[PDB]
Amino acid sequence: KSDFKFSNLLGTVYRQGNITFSDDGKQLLSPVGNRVSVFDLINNKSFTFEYEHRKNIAAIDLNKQGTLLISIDEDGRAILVNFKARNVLHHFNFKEKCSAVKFSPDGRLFALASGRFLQIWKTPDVNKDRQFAPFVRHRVHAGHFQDITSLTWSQDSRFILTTSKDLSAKIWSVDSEEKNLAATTFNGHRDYVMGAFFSHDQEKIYTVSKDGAVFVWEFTKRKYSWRITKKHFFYANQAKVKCVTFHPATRLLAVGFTSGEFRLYDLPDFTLIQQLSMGQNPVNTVSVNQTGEWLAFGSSKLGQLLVYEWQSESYILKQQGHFDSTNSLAYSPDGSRVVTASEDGKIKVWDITSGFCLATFEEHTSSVTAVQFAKRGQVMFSSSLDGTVRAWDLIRYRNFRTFTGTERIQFNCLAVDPSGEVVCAGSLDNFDIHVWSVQTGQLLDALSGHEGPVSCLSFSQENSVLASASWDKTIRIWSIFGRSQQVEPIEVYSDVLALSMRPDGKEVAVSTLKGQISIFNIEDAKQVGNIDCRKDIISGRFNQDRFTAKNSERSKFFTTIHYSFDGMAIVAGGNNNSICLYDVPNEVLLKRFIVSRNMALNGTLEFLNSKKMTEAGSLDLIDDAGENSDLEDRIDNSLPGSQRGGDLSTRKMRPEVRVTSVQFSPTANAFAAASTEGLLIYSTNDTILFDPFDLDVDVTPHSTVEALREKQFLNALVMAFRLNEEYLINKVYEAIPIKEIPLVASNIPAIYLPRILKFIGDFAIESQHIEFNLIWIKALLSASGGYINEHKYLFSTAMRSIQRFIVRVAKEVVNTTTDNKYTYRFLVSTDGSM
Amino acid sequence: GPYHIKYAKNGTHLLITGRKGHVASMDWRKGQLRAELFLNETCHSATYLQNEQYFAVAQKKYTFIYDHEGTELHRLKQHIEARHLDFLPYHYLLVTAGETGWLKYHDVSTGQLVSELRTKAGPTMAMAQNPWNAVMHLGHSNGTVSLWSPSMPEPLVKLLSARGPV
Amino acid sequence: YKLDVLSSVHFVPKPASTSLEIRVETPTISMEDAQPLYMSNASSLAPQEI
Amino acid sequence: KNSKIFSPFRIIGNVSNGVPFATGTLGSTFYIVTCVGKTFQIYDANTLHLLFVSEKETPSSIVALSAHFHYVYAAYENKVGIYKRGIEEHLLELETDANVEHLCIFGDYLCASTDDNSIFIYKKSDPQDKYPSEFYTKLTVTEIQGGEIVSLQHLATYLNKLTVVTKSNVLLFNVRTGKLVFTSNEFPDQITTAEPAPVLDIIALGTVTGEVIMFNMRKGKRIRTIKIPQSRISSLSFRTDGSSHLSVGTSSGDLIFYDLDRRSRIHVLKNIHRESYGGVTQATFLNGQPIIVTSGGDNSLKEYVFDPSLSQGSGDVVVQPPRYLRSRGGHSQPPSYIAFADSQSHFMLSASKDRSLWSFSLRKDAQSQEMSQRLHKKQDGGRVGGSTIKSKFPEIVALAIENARIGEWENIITAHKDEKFARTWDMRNKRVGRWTFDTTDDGFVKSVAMSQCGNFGFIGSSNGSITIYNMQSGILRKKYKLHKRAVTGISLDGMNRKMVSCGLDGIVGFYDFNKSTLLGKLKLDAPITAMVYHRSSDLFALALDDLSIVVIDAVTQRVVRQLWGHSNRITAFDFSPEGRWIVSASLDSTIRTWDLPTGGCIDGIIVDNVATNVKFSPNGDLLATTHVTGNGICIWTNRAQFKTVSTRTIDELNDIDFNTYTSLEQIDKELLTLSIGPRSKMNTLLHLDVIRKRSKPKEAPKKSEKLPFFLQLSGEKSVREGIAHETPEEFKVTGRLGFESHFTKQLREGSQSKDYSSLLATLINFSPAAVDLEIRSLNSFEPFDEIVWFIDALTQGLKSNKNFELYETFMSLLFKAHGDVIHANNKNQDIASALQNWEDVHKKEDRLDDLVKFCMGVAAFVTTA
RNA sequence: CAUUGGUGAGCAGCGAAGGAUUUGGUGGAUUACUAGCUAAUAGCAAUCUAUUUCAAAGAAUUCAAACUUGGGGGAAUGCCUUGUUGA
Repeated sequence: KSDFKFSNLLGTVYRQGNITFSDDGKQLLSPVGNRVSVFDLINNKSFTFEYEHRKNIAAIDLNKQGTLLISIDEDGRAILVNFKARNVLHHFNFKEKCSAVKFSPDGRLFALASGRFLQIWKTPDVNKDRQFAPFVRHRVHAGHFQDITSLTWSQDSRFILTTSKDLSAKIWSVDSEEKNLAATTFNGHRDYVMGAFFSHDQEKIYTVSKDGAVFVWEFTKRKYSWRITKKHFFYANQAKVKCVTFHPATRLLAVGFTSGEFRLYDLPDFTLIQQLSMGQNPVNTVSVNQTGEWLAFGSSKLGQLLVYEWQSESYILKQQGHFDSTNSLAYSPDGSRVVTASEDGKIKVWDITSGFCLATFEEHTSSVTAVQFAKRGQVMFSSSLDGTVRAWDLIRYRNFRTFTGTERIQFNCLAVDPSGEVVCAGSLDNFDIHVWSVQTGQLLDALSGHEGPVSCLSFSQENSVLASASWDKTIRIWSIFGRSQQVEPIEVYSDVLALSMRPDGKEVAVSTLKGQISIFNIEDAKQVGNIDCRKDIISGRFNQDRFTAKNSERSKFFTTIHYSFDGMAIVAGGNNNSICLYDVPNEVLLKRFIVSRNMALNGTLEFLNSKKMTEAGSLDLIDDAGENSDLEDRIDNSLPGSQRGGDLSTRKMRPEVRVTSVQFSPTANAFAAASTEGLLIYSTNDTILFDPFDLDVDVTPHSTVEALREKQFLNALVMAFRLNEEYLINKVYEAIPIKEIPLVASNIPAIYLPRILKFIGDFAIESQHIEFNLIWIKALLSASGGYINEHKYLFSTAMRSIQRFIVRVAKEVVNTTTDNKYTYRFLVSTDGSM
Repeated sequence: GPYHIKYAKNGTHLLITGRKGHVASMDWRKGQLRAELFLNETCHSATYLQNEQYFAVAQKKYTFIYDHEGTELHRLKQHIEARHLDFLPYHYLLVTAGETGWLKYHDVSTGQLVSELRTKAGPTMAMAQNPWNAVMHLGHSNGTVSLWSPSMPEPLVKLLSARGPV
Repeated sequence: YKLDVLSSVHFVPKPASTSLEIRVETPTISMEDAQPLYMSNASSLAPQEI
Repeated sequence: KNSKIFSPFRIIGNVSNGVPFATGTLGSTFYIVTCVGKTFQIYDANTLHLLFVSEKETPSSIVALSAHFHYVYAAYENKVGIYKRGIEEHLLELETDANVEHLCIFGDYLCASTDDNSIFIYKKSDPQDKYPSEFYTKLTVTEIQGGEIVSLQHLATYLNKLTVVTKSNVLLFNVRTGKLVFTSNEFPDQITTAEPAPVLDIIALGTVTGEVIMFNMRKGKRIRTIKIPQSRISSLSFRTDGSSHLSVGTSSGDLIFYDLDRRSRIHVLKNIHRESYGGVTQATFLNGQPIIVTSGGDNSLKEYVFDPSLSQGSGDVVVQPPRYLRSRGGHSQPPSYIAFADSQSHFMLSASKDRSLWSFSLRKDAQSQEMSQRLHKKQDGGRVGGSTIKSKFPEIVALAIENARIGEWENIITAHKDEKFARTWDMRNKRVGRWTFDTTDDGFVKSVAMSQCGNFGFIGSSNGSITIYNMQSGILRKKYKLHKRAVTGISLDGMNRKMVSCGLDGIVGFYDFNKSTLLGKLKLDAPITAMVYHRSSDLFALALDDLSIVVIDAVTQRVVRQLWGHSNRITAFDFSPEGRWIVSASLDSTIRTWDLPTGGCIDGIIVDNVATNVKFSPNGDLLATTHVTGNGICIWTNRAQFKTVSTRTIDELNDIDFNTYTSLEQIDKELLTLSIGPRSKMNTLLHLDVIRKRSKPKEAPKKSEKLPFFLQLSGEKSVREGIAHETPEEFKVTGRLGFESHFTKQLREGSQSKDYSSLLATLINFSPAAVDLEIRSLNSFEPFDEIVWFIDALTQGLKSNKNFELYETFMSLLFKAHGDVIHANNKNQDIASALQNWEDVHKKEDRLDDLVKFCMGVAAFVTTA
């Protein structure tokens, strides 16, 4: 139950740093803020590493065995991770801002550009145990005078070619005996040298600078001493070079500028292969595949990530995330994708497994405040600050309905009917609730009676009663349908934000500004029970404020709560960096999750380092923005009293950490939280955590495979259920023959029914045994499908996971074979003559 | 941050600027400081004007002018991004150059911007004053020093000093 | 735009605009983002719109 | 015994053990290398930060260590190791069996004295290399010349000579010629220490009666004598910043400071270290500096500083006494109890027999801090009792930390030796709390626990009575009386709903907690000594007196495992954080790991010290053990966090031993089975035209015009694995026999052999662009052989019931690409018969259709209605 | 009669060679521990100097550069751009 682990981070495909591919370039590793996301682009899936830097990460590299990663943040705290085990091996603090880190091609050394020193360390093994100090320093070279901007290893891991802000580039041999082969420095650029690469044969050296010159250096005579043989210029006038890379085997130089334009050249002849634009923001990262066929570009201002094949002029993916600006989320009615309503005015539909956005919708001209699904994933409603609720067909991708009021107000929350005739929406400046029909477009009613801004709306999913709750300390229950026009006001102790509604519509849980979650019986309007949550809330201290995190009143309450689908738990989040989940019978905290440890966000640390507090102000409120290398980030265009507007440049404070929406998954035992870093997805998995169910001493994996070998199949299945071990359940499940699936499925005891149903769901989504899984589903639904119907909310997430398998792989296969049957019948039954 | 140092033209007063914000005007040879002000944006340089009684500091963008005890007298709306200030004491002129390619002479007594000159050579990497004839030697990213006067809108002389910048 | 951001986007919306939108017909595969997958393979026009 | 789960990482909490440390000086900074048993540790003397720990444990205890500029010379059992940055650079084996026990390093020479009064000189090879490496000669101090060698030093400006300080004599050797230059007169008492003065050719000798001699090693006389009666002298140091002070260090723990110029005594720091652990073992002035670093055998390293003088004219006569500066320390006695403070594995609480509770950091050893015992004020305003001479609390039996409400109120609840109340502590403030929970039955506290709401603490007394106090306000809430003999274990659910107690009368009581009822009581077959409750899986383990570990769940109150195998009393045990293993440790010097799923012993470690405490981290990172000897905490890392270990029992279905089940490829030949691959491959194949049309950019990129035409083929020499970079292997149709592709050649060969298994293997192998480009080029013109070979290849394919969604899309791609030619020469005999037998096998695919129709219809009916 | 108001005079109780309140200074933590300096594949750290010099490499008609201006109106003399006369 309560044993959730950080699974995934939807949204935010790129934040800051360098993109890396794999060696067999199937996955790409993308630095999201202080996590690292890895997107597998062929097996369409994605994961995020569990570990967490304390600042935004700035460098990524993993060796070409694929076996370990090293990630450095923006003040040099490196973290070495085992890439296959997904566990962190070492934490190593380099003392200053490291610009690049690279492994050797032969994997055994890595080097990094810390300040103006190139330091080469040698890679610890993945097979060795963790030591106190696994890194053994090879050397540290200091020949540059200003900071080093780039590394490049040679093809043999023998020389390393580094580029600096100082207007040179240098070549260093790895070992001391070849010191005479590599002692030269490469002058001649007017600006920062952005890259320096070898050719395939390591005879030519290309050095690309910031102003736009690429120099070809050759070991020629005018003795032989590395002349410059040709200077080529990009002649991009206002823009200048932001990122350079070179695939030496295909002779492909890829260059991204500060204007979104990137050009890619065939280098020693300098012929423009292609030139096209990501956008208007600068291209912060270019990275290239090992075969040189894919180019991954990252722009850091809009958080966007392309990977683009330049032969077939086509985007493998062109994605863009949302940092800090995400107002709402909603799971699809099968937990396959999450719809995100974001403050720059748009809807984005993110697949969960493959961590990418399928569709985006921009018809709101202001910050979209709420999304909500209806008509079982066919329609989706959203309300924004531009005055409109509007409806979206997720088949034809059309905004087919737009609902406005008559009073020019901005809508902050909505609620749809189950039987989606009526949409409903509430504002924070109008005190009314606006009731629109969906079939016609008209304003059906304006419900009145709150004396404070209607903070939250929800329709009961079963008996269809409306529950609104507002800042006049009052939850209110409206019987709209059928001649009633009945209003029942329940008062409560303080002003309400985030009501939520049970899946059976019996009870309603409200979150209050005191810090509590009260739970009320709807039909008999009396309080069933409350949780007191303001003392298990992690409220950090901001940098600007002059009052401690203990005495602060900023975030000791939950602005979003949500029921579990068995009705037994509540997940909750707010403007604090803890999300907490409880079980509502016992009103006790099951688990509290720290949503960020990034010190680049504001409300993370409860106690701020007193070294940073000086005789006039803290040292993190000092703006060091004019110490910057160029005008576009020396610029301050932040109009003064702006909080929660748009365009993070226009607010002047650090982005605070907050969760704006929490939701449970409708199909598989997880929840998504819309934080500022992205859509944090926390999920359990049954592979770990031995948690048996009434086993005795004679219940053993050995006993289960003896019962399987002796072919008591029902006894082996219930022994594996009492073990609750996923591999054993899978082994017995596949070993039962087709001849006696229905006998076993009829003799399964009723306590092991949700276990076998949720196992069949989470197995059959990705397993290939489609007819076996459908035989088991047919046998279970036929043998025990009355117990399910009279215990709906137990199998409410195990049955939604099963019809996530039938309509999403099995029905697609059945559609293909049906079309083949009918095209056969046409192609042989009719007349093709001339 | 790193402290840009400046002395008054008789050696009585010292004016230090931290890179972060810390500007202190002081009598370094007694133990008397007369301005310690923490201007929390990145300051770059400062100079005295005709006295310890007024000093000009080059801040994040705008050049500011402070009195003896540190109250702000002026925020100069011109002098957009100074990195180098120098006072011409016989002419009463505050001379200003920086990341813009412009050189600005500002009369401190009247209050009047005397000259704006396009360097036309990008940001001004170095700057010095001839104490003999008050012409300004600016060093650019060409390796070129140019000698300037506030009368001619072109440099009086352009010398090719170095390679790279100056 | 900057008045809304300065006002910290509590504002009062624009009055009304019954505008006019032309949508061509196309696959909703093509109306999507660039990623390996898709979500729906319908056509953007209804049968009663064709 | 080597292990296969846990591998040794470090032994934290150790600072010194009373080997005289060495100081070294890189540039103008100083480092301090102290021995901790078999490793040394380098500290940054300006801030006492741990720079380095030696990389491997030496095979015996380090007994004499010195430090020149970058290198550290550590002498253990027989040999001298030369270390740089922890990593050992060289190892000098001596030719004796005698234990090397002193050493000096000067010039090209390293000189190491053994305990049979022989001295081994080692020489550099060429004076530019870094450390002395080759054997040079051997010197011997026989019984005529002097006693046992008590120190070995080189006082400066002495060209390749060596001052050897024996117990009675001072010899001076020339270590190039191997000669004994000068032997002094005898000394009337045994000299214990020596230190060279910064005065030229003067050494300072410290005797076993109380006197410091200032021997002049060139005149052969003694310059002066300083008498400290009844004090054995263990250290000597000199101040070298223009103040001529000497600092002597006395084995009753005293540091006495002398002025040598005006012959007075400046100050005495009394009880600077414990006499029982050796007194002050090494004290040295960092040279040029008024700061002196002391270290003692009580696992402590301090610094003392001299402030500048308070008189502005006199100065030299008004010497301000030395004050304390930074210090590092740990436990002086071996720890008695161990807990982890948080789930991040950052801090760990640790209580010792020297009556101190430390909080040690696993991340950075500077953060280790002693929890303070400074009591609060009484709540009413009355006086608190106790002695005026404040001593530490009795040594800690048990503790329980639950940082759910941390910083809010009291957080740790701890139980001390032979006293009838349990104290509280606050981990946030790192100090004691306001409450001491009484037992209310005149019995000592045998167990403590606290709930994970943080509200309740539980005391279990030796007269068998559980008392439940509130941690915020400190008052009795409830009191259960079930047991009659001592209650040794209390725990509670993660939902505060059922508590479980175990006493040493061998009954486990199960109580409801909200209601005050008991749910049951289970009588075991031995007195129970210790309980550990794994709280997520609700399984608690008991260490019984019959040397078994009974694993019992609290939900249904059954003994569910019983682990046998320990030979003596189980000292400790702890669950894995996932609750799969349980690691125990017992007085047969062993540590075992039990896989309680299978119920057997995974791994065993024979460890020489008996492990008295075992704790897992709350993540699966580390194991922390605590042994009988050793003042620190031994730290292990589980290798099963990075690999997977076999749950196969030691003594003295490989997938089921590695807890996996690789799902078999198809369960039955009469069962449809999709491909082993991504589900999206069917959709990519079926709609890859419109997907790429989506993926094109909105306008054409700006190319050049003088671009080479064969740019795709003009690579260099990570190799391309596409259909375009395909070469033919090894008399005109569409593909000759020299220019046949692999697909067309395998299709023809399968048409010969009537077995298209290799063709279908190639089809299931390659990529969607390659699949479309192979199906789109299939010779649809004159006799139609390649089309019909593909069709009955797909027939042979989907007869086998595997990859069948791919065989369905290959048929859809065939009908889409050139189904118009099949419709054109419809009623052709070969192509009509190939389609006929394809339909003959394909018409048995409606099993999937009505199977998903049943599942969809009945699932919808059951869910909604 | 209430003070759940100020200032005191005292009990009971608590109570180990004393107790309470306030404050200055310093040290250690406040992020996860791979050592100092320099001209750095090594030297120094007692010192860089009486080898610190030569050679090589290295210079975009970009011989373009305020992406940096509070609003309205103007700009004598400037300054900018374009043309023009005379050299």
